[PDB]
Amino acid sequence: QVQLQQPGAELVKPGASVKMSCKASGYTFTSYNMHWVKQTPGRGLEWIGAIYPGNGDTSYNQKFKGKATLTADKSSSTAYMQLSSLTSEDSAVYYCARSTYYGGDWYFNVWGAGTTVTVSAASTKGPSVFPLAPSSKSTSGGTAALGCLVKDYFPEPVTVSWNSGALTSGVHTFPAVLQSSGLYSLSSVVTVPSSSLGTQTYICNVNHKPSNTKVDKKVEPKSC
Amino acid sequence: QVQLQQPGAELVKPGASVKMSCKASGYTFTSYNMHWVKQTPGRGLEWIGAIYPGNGDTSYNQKFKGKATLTADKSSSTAYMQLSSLTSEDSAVYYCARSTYYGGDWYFNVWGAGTTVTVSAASTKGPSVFPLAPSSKSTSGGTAALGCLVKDYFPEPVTVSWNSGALTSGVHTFPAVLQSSGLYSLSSVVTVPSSSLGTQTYICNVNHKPSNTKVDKKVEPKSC
Amino acid sequence: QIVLSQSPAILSASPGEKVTMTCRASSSVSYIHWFQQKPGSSPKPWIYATSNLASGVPVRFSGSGSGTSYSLTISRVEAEDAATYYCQQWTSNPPTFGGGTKLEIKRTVAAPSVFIFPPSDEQLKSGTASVVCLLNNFYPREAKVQWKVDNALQSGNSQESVTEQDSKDSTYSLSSTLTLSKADYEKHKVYACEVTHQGLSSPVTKSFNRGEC
Amino acid sequence: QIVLSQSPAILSASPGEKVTMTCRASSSVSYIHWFQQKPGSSPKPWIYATSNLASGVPVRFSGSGSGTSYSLTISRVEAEDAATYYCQQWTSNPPTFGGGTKLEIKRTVAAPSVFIFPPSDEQLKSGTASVVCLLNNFYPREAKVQWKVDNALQSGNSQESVTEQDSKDSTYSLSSTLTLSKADYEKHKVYACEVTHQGLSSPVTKSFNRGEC
Amino acid sequence: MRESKTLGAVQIMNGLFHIALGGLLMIPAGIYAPICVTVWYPLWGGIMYIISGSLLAAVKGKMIMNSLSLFAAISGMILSIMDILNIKISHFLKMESLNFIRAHTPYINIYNCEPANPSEKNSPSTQYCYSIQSLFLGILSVMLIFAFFQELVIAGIVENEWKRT
Amino acid sequence: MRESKTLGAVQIMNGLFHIALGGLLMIPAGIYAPICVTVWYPLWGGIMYIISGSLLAAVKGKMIMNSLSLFAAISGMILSIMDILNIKISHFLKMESLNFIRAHTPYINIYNCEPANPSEKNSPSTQYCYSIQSLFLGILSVMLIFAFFQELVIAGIVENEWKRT
Repeated sequence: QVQLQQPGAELVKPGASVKMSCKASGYTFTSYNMHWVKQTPGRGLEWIGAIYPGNGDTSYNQKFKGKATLTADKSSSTAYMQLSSLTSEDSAVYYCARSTYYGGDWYFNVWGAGTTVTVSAASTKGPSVFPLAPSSKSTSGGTAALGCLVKDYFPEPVTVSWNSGALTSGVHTFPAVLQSSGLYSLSSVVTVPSSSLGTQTYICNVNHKPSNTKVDKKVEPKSC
Repeated sequence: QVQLQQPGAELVKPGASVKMSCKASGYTFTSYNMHWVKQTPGRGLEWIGAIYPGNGDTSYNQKFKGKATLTADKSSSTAYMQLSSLTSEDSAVYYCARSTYYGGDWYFNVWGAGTTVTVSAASTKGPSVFPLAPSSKSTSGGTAALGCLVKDYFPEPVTVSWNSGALTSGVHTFPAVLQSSGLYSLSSVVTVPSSSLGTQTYICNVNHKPSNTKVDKKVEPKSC
Repeated sequence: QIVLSQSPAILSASPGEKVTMTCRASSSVSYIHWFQQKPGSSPKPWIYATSNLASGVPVRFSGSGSGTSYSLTISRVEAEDAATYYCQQWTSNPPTFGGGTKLEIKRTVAAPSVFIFPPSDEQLKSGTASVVCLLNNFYPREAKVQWKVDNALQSGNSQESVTEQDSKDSTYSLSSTLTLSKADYEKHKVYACEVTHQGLSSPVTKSFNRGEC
Repeated sequence: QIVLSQSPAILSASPGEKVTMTCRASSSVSYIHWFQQKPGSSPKPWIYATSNLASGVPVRFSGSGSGTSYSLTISRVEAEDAATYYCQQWTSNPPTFGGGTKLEIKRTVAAPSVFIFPPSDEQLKSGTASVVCLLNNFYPREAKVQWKVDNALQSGNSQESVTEQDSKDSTYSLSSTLTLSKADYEKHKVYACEVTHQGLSSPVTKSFNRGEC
Repeated sequence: MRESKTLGAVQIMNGLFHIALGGLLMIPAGIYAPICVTVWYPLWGGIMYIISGSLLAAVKGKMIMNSLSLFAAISGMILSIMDILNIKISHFLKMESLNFIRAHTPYINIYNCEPANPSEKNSPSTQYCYSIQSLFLGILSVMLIFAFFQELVIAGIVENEWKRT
Repeated sequence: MRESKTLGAVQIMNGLFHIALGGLLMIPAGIYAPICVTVWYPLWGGIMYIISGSLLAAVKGKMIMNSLSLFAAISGMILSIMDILNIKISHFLKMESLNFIRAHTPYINIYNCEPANPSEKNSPSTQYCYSIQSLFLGILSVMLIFAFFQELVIAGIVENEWKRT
C-alpha cells in the first residue's frame, strides 16, 4: 500500500549533477512532508532536508543548503532531489522518507529503498577473473580453500557462483573493495575436502551485467 | 477498518450520571487523541474535551470541566466519558471523534455514530394512537388527507407504516415533539384520492419497541 | 475561544447553481476545516486545512480563504449536496465549530395543500382534544400557521412540526397541533387554522364547526 | 543540532540473553525513536516516541528513557535481532541520528582457518600480482593480518575485506589482499601472512616461497 | 524633599525605563496585548515622568505636572496590577492588540497555553507558549515595581508642594 | 562633572535596570542562555553601578570603584553586542543555561526556530519560537543601550578623576 519507489542506483561523473526521484504511492502525496536522508558508512545517517509538496516549502540541513535542491510534482506524485557539484563525498545511499506526526512526535514511518549514488570518473570495465589456484599453501586441517579473484571491474554488482550454482556450501563471496585505481575488486572462495582437488574440476562463474560480461575459470592445483 | 463504536442511545434520570463509551477499532488506540463533542440543536457542536489514551492526559472545555470526566482503557481499547449531575441541558448527541495531525493541522478524521442522551424523569408509556379521521374538512383539490396521531408515548423511536407497509407514496411521518408532559407525540398522514375514502379501509400501523407496543387503527370518514 | 460565524444561515441553491458559503472568525486562524452533516448521522469530514478535500469528497467542492475570512463553494450543487456544513477551527483552545449553513435545494414555489382534522371521539373519550392542521408539499421553507377559535386568536398552546425537505419533490410538509382539554374543546364551536405563505395570494384557512362530522 | 551517542558500538549477545543499548543526547529531548537496519535495506522504524513499538516489532523489544538518557532493551535476543539500531531525535532542527549499535550474535570462540594463495600465472601474465590471505570461520569479529615479505613487514599496500556474520554458523570470514607489480613480486621470494586472533594461542602464519607451486 | 536634583533624575530614569519596557512589551506576541500596551501607558506615563524631571530645573505649573505624574504613577500601578491578574487568574479584559503588531503574530495567544490535544502537553510548542507568558508576567511586574517607585517619589514631592503652598 | 548627586543617582537607576533586565532575561527560555546571563553580567555589573553611586556621598577608593564600574560598563556593552550577534548571525557561543533554569524548558531552543518539517512554517508553534527570540533580542538591546549609558557617564567621571588627580 503506502510505498516510496526510488531508482536503485545512480552513476554520475564528478562535478556533474544528479536528479534522483521518489515516487510516492498509496497515500495523499500532498498531505505529508517528504524528507531526504543521506547514509555513508563513515558518517551514519545525515538528514538532508524536507519538502512539503502541498505548498512547496523546503527546509535544509545547513551542511547541505547549497548541495541539495528539493522539488516535488503534485501530478506524478514524485519528489526529487538534485545534487550539484558532485564529489567523492557525495557517494552515498540516499533515502526518501515520509514523516507523519504520530504518538505525539514526528515519525519516519515509511522509507524508500534508497538510491546508491557513486561519483566516479571511471568507466565500465569488466572483471579480470584470476583463479586462486589451491595448493598445500591453501591446505589446512585436511580441507583446502580455492577461489577466484574478480579483479578490477567497475560498477559494483558482479555476481559469482560455483559449478554453475551446483556449489554453494562453504562458499564465501567478500564485499568488493574500491581500489586506488577507482576500479572495484572482489574475491570469492570455497573450502572443500583437499582430496577433491584432484578429480573435481571446480568452476567459478562470474557475471558483470553492467559490462554484460560472463566469465568462467577452472580452479585446481594443476596450475600454480 | 478505522471505526469508533458507540451505544446509540442512553436514557438517564435527572441528577443521575451516565458513563457512555467509545470502542475504538482498526488503529493503535494509544497513538491518537480521542475527543468528545456535544451536539444540541440550540447550540450546535460544542467540543467537550479530549483524552490521550497513551499516558492518560486530559484537557477540557472550561464550560464542561466539572460536568464531564474522561477515561480510557488501553486493554479493551475503549474511551469513556462520565457526565455528572445530569439536567435537561445535558440532553444531546455525544460524539467521540479521533483527531489526527494531517496536512499541517489537527483533523477530526473519524467520528462515532453518536450517543443520544435523553435526561428525563418520565417513564416508558406507550402511544395513545388516535385516528385523524378524514372528511371534507381534510379534503382539498379533490384529494383528501388522513392520518394518525401517535400521541403521548415516551422513548422517542416509534415507527409508523400504512396498510402494513403497502401504502408509502404520499405518506409523511413528522418528527416527534416533546410535550410539556415530558411525553413525545407524533403525527403521520397520507394524501389520497378523496373517492378512495369510501371503499379503501386505510390502516395506520404503529409500533413502540421500548414499550413493545403494537397498535393499528382504522382511519376513514365513517367516524367524525 | 474564537467565534466562527457562518453566512448564510440557510443557502437555497438550484441544481447546477454555483454557490458559496462563508465562515468568518472573530480572530485570525491558521486554517478552517469543514464538515458535512446530514440529519441522523455524525458530521463527515469534508474539507481539511482550508482547501484539501477529504477522501471521497466530490471535486465539485472547493474551499478557500485566509486569516479571518474563509469560504466553501460548490461549482454546481447536486441534490445530494443538501446538508448542513460546519466550519471548525483548531487555532485556539477550545476548538470551536460554526453555527452551520443549511444547504437547501431551491425549487419552484408551491402552495400548501392545507387540511384540518378535528379531535376525534377516540381522543375525547380520553378527556383530551388535539386539532391538527396540515400543510402538504409547500415551498419555500417559510410558512406560518395561525389558530383561531370562535375567531379568537390562540397562542402558546400549539406545537409546530415539519418534515425535512422531500428528497424527490424538494417541497416541505408541516403539521400544527392545537391542544385543549375536552372541556375546552367542548366550549367553543368554530375552529380554524389560518395559513400565510408566499405560495398564496393571501392568507387562507381551513376550518370546521364542532358537532358537524 | 543535538549529538546522539550510542553505547556500545558493538553489542555481542548470546541467543536468549537479555541485553540493553543506550542512547545519550548532548541535550535533553522530548522523545527518542529507534530504527533497525539490516545491510542492504533501508532503516525500518522500530520504536517511536521512546516506547511505542512499530507495527510488527516483536514485543520482545522495549524502549525507555527520558531527558538525555534513553535505552532499547531486548528481553531475549533472537538470531534475527542481529542488526544495527539507530536512535533518532526530532527535538531540534536538524533531526539527527545516533552512530548506531551493531547487535552481534555471540558464540563460542573459533580459530581462523588460515590459508594463503600466490599470485597465479594468469595475473603475472597481466603484469600484476595479488597475494590473498584467507581466514575462514573465525570468531570473534576482531582479527589482524600481518603481511611479511622476506620477513620484511609490508604496510599500506594491503586491503582487508570481511564477510558479514554467517547467519547459520555466526562466525566471520576475512580475506586480506597484498598487491604488487609483477616486478615487485618477482624480486622477493618468501611471502607470508601472519594472523593474530583470540582463537589462537599465539600468532600463526601461512606462507610460501615464490617458484614452488 | 529638598533633593530636587537627585529625585528629578530618578524620575527621568523611571520614565526612560517605562518607555523601554513598553516598546519591549509591544514586541509581537499575539492576538491579545496587555492593557498597559493598549492604553499606551508606558509611552504617555513614561514621558510624564521625564516632564516632572522639570524639577531638575529647580510656579504652580510644576504642581500641575507633578500632579499629572502622580496620576500617571497611580494609574500605571493599577494597570500593571490588572494585567498580571488578566494573565494569571482570568482573561477578564480582552484588549485586542494593535493590528500592525498582530500582522506578525496573527495565530497565537498567550492568555491560554493549555493545548486542546493532551499529547501536546509535553510538546516544545507548549513550552514556548508558557515561556512568552512568563516573560510578559515578568515585564509587567518589573513595570509595576518601577511604577510603584514613581508613586513613592512623586507623593513625597506633592506632599511638600501642598504643605509649601 | 560637578553634578555628582544627579550622576550618582542615574548610576543607581542604571544598576537597578540591569538587575531587573537580568532577572527578566533569566526567565526560562530553553537549552541556551545569552552570554550576559551566563556571565551573570547584569547581577555583578548591576551592583557595581549601585556601588559607584557612592559618589552620591560626595579618596582614591572611589577611583577604584569608578574604574571597576567603567570596566563593567565596557564589558556589558561588549557582552550585549555579542549576544545580539549570537542570536541573529550565528550561534557562535553556545552558553548552556543554568540547569535549574533548564529544568523548566528542557526541550526548546531560541537560537534556531526554523522547523525541520516545512508544513510547520505556518504553525503557531513556529510563531511562538520567533516571539521569544524577538523578546530576547529586545531585552538584550535595551540592556545594551543602558550599558552604553553607564559607559558615557562613568567615562565622564573617570576623566575628571584623573585630571583632578
